[PDB]
Amino acid sequence: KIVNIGAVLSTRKHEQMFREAVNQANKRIQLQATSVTHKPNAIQMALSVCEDLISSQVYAILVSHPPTPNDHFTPTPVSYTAGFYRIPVLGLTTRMSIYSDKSIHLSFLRTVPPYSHQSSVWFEMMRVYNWNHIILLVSDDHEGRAAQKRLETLLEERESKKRGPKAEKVLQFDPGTKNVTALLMEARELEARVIILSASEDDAATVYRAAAMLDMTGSGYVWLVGEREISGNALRYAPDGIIGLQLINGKNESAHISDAVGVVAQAVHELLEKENITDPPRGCVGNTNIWKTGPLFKRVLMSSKYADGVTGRVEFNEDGDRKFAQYSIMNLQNRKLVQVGIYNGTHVIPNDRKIIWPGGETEKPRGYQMSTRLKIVTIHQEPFVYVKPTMSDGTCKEEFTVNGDPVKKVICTGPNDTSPGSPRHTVPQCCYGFCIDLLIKLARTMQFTYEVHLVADGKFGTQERVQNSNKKEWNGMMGELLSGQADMIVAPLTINNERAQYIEFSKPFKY
Amino acid sequence: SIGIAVILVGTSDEVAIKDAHEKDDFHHLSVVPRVELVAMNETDPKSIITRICDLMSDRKIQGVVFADDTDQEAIAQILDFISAQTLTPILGIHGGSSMIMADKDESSMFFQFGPSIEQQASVMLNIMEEYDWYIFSIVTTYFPGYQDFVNKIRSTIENSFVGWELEEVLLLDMSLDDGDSKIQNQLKKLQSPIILLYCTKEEATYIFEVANSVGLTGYGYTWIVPSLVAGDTDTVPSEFPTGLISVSYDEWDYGLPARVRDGIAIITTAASDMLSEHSFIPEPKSSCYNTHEKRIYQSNMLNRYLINVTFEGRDLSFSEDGYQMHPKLVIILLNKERKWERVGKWKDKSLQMKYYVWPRMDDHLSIVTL
Amino acid sequence: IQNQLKKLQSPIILLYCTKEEATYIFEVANSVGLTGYGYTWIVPSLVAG
Ligand SMILES: *[C@@H]1O[C@H](CO)[C@@H](O[C@@H]2O[C@H](CO)[C@@H](O)[C@H](O)[C@H]2NC(C)=O)[C@H](O)[C@H]1NC(C)=O
Repeated sequence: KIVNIGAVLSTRKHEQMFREAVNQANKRIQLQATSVTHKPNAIQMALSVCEDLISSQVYAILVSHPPTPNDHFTPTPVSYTAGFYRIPVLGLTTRMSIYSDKSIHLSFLRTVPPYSHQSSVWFEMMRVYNWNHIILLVSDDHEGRAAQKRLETLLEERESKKRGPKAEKVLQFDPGTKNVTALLMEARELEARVIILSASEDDAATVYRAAAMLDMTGSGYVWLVGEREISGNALRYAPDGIIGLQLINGKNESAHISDAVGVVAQAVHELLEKENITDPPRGCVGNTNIWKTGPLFKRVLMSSKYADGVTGRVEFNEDGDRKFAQYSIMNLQNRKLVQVGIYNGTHVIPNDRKIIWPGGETEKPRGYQMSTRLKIVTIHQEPFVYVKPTMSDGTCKEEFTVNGDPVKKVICTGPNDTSPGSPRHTVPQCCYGFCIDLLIKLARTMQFTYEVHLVADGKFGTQERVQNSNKKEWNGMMGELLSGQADMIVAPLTINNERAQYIEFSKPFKY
Repeated sequence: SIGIAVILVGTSDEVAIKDAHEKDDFHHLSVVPRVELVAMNETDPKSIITRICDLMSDRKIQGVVFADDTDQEAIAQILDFISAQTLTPILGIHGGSSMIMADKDESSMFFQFGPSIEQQASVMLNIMEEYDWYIFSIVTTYFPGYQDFVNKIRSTIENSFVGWELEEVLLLDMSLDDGDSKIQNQLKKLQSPIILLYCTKEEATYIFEVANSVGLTGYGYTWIVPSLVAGDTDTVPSEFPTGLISVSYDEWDYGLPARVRDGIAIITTAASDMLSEHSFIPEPKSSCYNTHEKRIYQSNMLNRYLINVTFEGRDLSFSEDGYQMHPKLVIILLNKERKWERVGKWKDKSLQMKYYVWPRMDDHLSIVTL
Repeated sequence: IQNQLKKLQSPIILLYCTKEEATYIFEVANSVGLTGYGYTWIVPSLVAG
């Protein structure tokens, strides 16, 4: 019996290389080869596949990428036409962002790993430099969602079993828009300084221009970027220090073809010892049936089979993705792509070369710098926090106590001079009392500097269903403390059980 | 003349579909009901592709209704790929190839008559709420869609003031006896008289027989499951118990002529609205053999108004993913006779389920009070 | 035995049979899920031998 291994390549040199590779692999039944060039329209190409590529149909088709930067519309129709009959697909170089779904694509095997493994490498690198704070931001809808989900399931599963990295803020924006200064300033207003990004080429150039406008390179902003953003179109406007990654053998199509034909020959030799073989028909028209050999062959291929080739040990995870790839840690050493090291498996290997960081700093920057300007919220309560209008000079009238000591007034900035009929922020109204006096003693003891502003709603806060939406949100002080509008609550706030779920109440000031 | 190609394959449904054109309810004098009831029996990729390309090249087709008889999602994949290629609104409605698929590409947004996993989770929680079953668990597998299911369950479980008691969430893997020991110990530790799962048919049978071997009978454990393990009816294995509650689309009391007339009414109304608010219709480039004709993708998206269509006094809106906003779900339950009959109905966030108090699965006593 | 041991829910169990019947009952109960966490089985010297 003969097994005609179908294929679809873009250049005749690749076809000759595949012919030589299958002739070499025939040394170890018989094997053959069939190749069809890529068409500008995927419909006619799909017809040629259904008519010529699967004219024998007993094989695992392999597909490559065209020089076009699409990389999705060209590999998707072969995968669809092969998964119709549950025929496995081999992928040499593809955008593995969407192709990792077992429901959309039934059977699909790739050679290059997706960016999920790149996020895993990012996490492994973070585990070395003790960076426990990072603000990521994704741009693409699916690719960005997949990268975010991968990073979240990596950081959360490790946190369950020091403090351990917290992704401080996850930002998302449109990959087609250009106004991101709002999100840039929102990220700047945070504490973390280890911004990891995962955008497209044009989006990378736009965010680089935005960061250069905001000057996010003052020797404190560590950058971690992907391979899709180190291209020349974005490297032309890329800042220094932008540590990036790059996979080895990204354009070597012949080596990928050799590895694919080797592993498929190994899979054929392993599966030929089975019992039932449902040979696909010699023609795709009129044959409405499922090949029983397809799923079982894919299962016995992905289970344990592997053939060492140009990339060494090649293990497939449970998604149709080749694992244990090679990542080159590249740093922008003054517009020079120098290899700081290599990555393989789970261990990171640095070449011990001259490694720098953005901003000219030759030392490892810290993860973050804690701010000493934390906002403080306060309520107006009768003997705790007095609220009196300020004098016209700018300060307010200072009085003496019963003994002759100062009264320790603080300049509150809350809207207490207006009514709910016309809410408007008014002039600062100096405030004083028992727990504002407590607040000054805490500030001198731990040497921080604080401002204060009263609440907007007025109530202390509880859980209530919103008027229009479905989710429940807190109110007043609790809402302003949770939603990043206040870092502390210096006011009489009775400790409860419904509030300790999301708040960490210290030891009680007074019973 | 808006070209409407209605393709029916597999079975033979030569019926009064022409009543759609005989209704004469087309107010806008531009959507000509050019129906093409082409039939075929070979549901092959090349066959359907050549058929749709020849039909689009011979006539001026702008909307492709579709129906079938098999249960293969690959037909829906081919349909969505053709929609991406030629950028024309297509309709696969209640034929058995609707088979809702998620994370669709940036194609011409088309919707298929099928409920989303989120809507199924919502209707199952409404079912659990109707009978005061405020305790359950989650037993999912490594099938694409479990993450969305558990995320919807969590988003709906902590956004209300109802005391839902989530016992434990399981993530089983079909690798070796380790998963068997895990599911056995967990189901022995669950002790909750409501169980949910999400996997395929064979995995469902495996899990059910394993649980019955561990002792998951129908006395207290009342299993609930979406329509993923049900599939085509009248093929019930022996592993399924007599207490399984499943939900599914309106497969019984929803006629195929009604489905095709609703689809053609949706298409005509959307085209009418778009051509009345834009006063310009794009050119149906009938190449399907050269990417050079794809340059016509410059006008406003027809889908932006197609997803906002209503007719016959019924809301027929759609989302950007391609699923119904009102799927008109129906509850199904299998008795000891190994037959799936309807129990309740869910439509427009309203549950009209009959059989007031749970056709209960010798200690069950009623009590009179005043 | 499966239904009953699922309904027992008592962290102490006693039995009385021969050696082979004891092994059979123990393997069946472990298949049903009678582990050593809560179920602390007690038995006379008849199954020990
Ligand atoms: C889009 O981005 C530009 C540039 O970042 C923003 O322009 C800025 O304008 C505001 C005025 O509201 C100034 O405070 C900033 O200093 C400007 N930035 C720079 C770099 O000069 C613009 O506001 C953003 N939004 C829109 C809608 O254009």
